[PDB]
Amino acid sequence: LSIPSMLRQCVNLHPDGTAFTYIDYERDSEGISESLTWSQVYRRTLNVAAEVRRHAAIGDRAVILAPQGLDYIVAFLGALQAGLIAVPLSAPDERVDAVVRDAKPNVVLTTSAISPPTVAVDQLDLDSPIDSLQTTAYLQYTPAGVMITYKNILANFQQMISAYFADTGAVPPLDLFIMSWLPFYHDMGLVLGVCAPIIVGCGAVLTSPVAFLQRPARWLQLMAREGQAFSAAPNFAFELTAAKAIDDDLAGLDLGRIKTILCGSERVHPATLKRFVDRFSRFNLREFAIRPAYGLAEATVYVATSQAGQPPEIRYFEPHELSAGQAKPCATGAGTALVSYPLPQSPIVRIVDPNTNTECPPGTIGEIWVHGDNVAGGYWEKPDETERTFGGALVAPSAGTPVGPWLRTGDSGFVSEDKFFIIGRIKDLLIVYGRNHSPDDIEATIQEITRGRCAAIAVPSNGVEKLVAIVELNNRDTERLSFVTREVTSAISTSHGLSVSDLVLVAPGSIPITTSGKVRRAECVKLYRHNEFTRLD
Ligand SMILES: CCCCCCCCCCCCCCCC(=O)OP(=O)(O)OC[C@H]1O[C@@H](n2cnc3c(N)ncnc32)[C@H](O)[C@@H]1O
Repeated sequence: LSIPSMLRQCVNLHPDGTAFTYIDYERDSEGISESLTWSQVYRRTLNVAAEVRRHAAIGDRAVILAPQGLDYIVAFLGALQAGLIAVPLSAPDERVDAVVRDAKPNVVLTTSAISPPTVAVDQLDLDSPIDSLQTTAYLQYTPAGVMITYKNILANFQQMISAYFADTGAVPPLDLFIMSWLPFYHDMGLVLGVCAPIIVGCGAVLTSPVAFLQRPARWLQLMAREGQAFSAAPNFAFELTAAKAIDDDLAGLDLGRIKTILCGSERVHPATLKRFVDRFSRFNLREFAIRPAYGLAEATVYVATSQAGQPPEIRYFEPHELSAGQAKPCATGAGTALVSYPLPQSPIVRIVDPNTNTECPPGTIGEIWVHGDNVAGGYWEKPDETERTFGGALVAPSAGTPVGPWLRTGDSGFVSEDKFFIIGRIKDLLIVYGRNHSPDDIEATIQEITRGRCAAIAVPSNGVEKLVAIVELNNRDTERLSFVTREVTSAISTSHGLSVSDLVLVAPGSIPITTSGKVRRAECVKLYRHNEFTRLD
C-alpha cells in the first residue's frame, strides 16, 4: 500500500539483507563504501520520523535539502513515515527558495555540512535503538510541484515491471540489484534510487552524479558488481561513457550480467546507442539490455519502453515530410532515424491535435497525450495550471479511447504501424516557413562536426524565428575557427535546409547543463538575448 508499509515488510522478510550501499568518491579517488541492511534503514527512518514529529504534523510538507548519500534517503523515508508530504530538492539559490515558499514546509531536513525549523539529520543519533499517509507521498518539482500519490507510484511500478520484465513473466531475476548515479532530486533518480529498492525488494548501489562526471567509467564498474544490474541514464551520458572511458579501468570487466540500462529523460539518438554497444560489446554487453524509455514527472516517471527481449528497433522517415507534419517511412539508412516505441498497454498514448482536441490519423504529427492511473492529479495549490496540463478532453474519441482525463505532455510525436515516436518538446521547436525543425536533429549535425556540446535555439525577430546555435569548442588560431564555422554552417544548410543566423563559438562549459547533463535550451535563449556569451572571436 504505502512506501513505509513496504519498507516495514522488507524488514520482516529480510532483516539483515543489504538495502542501500553508497559509494563516496569525494575523499578517496576509488571510493569509500558503506551499506545498510533493511533493519538499519528502518531504524534510521524511524529515528528521523521521531525528530520530525516534534516540528510538524500529518499533512505538513518537509523539504529535503541534503547532498546525495544515505542521509538523503533516511530524510525522505523518515518524512513519509511521519505522514508528511516529502519535497525532494537539491542542496545549495533563488529557485530553491521559490519552491520553499510555494510548498510552505513546516520542517527542513538538512546536513551539518550545509522561519521553518531546520534539522541536521547527520547530527542525529540515527542508530539509536527504539503515522504515514495513504494518498499523497511527495511533491516533484513559477515552480510547479507534481502531486505523487502512493497509488500513482504503485501503478507505475506495476506498468514498469510488466514492460521491463515481460520476457520473464513480469518477475525480475533473484539476482537483481539497482545501480544509479542519478541525483535523488530528479524524476528518474528518486524513483530508481530511493523507492524502487523498497517497492521491488532488491538492494541498490548508489553514488553521486559529480562522481560519474569526474570519471564516467565508475558507472560501468559499479554495474558489473555481483548480480544483474538495473540502471538508467540520459542519452548523452551514454555518449560521455563511450568517449571518456579507458579500457584500463574496464580491465577484466564482465558486462553480460547487466539486466537493463534505461536510456531516457531526453531524446534517444541511434548514433549514441551504436557507439555505446560497439565500444562496450568487447566486455560482453548485451544489446537487448539497452531499453529506450519515455516518461514525464507528470506521469510519475514511466510511459513507454522498448520490447523486452529485443534490442532497440529503429525506424526511418523522410525528413522533408517530417517538418511538413507527416511521417513517411523510408528505406533503412535514408532520412531521419527515430527509436520506435511500442504503443504501451498501460498507460495508453494518443497523438492529439493541440488546437482541436481531436486525435491525429496515423502518420500525422500532433501532441502526445497520456491516460492512466500513473498520471498525477495536478500541481500543488495551482488549480489553473493543473487544468491546462491535466484536463485534456478528447473530442469525438476513437473506439476504445477514453474521453479524459488526458495528460498533455508538451511533446511532439506520431504513430506509425502501432509504434509511436517522440520528435521533441513542442516549445523547443524551430518553426521556419511553416516547417517544424527539432533542435535534437540540428545539434546532432553539429555534435558530429565538433564532438562537443551544442544548443540550437530559436530567437524571435520582427515576426519570425531565427536559428541560433551555441557551440562549445575546445579552447587550447583565427583560422581553423573559420574552417569550423564554415563547416557547421554548411552542414546545417545541407542537412536541414536552414540558415544559421548566428554561430556563437564559446569555451567548454559555457552552455547551461543539469547535474545529470540535459542541455538547457531555455536559459540559453536569454543568455543570448542578454549578450551573456563570450565568443572565441
Ligand atoms: C525496475 C525499477 C523501476 C525503474 C525506475 C527508473 C525510473 C525511470 C524509468 C522511466 C524513464 C523515463 C524518462 C523520465 C523523463 C524525465 O526525466 O522526467 P522529466 O524531468 O519530467 O522530463 C520529461 C521530459 O523529458 C523528455 N523525455 C523524457 N524521456 C524521453 C525520451 N525517451 N525521448 C524523448 N524525450 C524524452 C520529454 O520531453 C519529457 O517531456
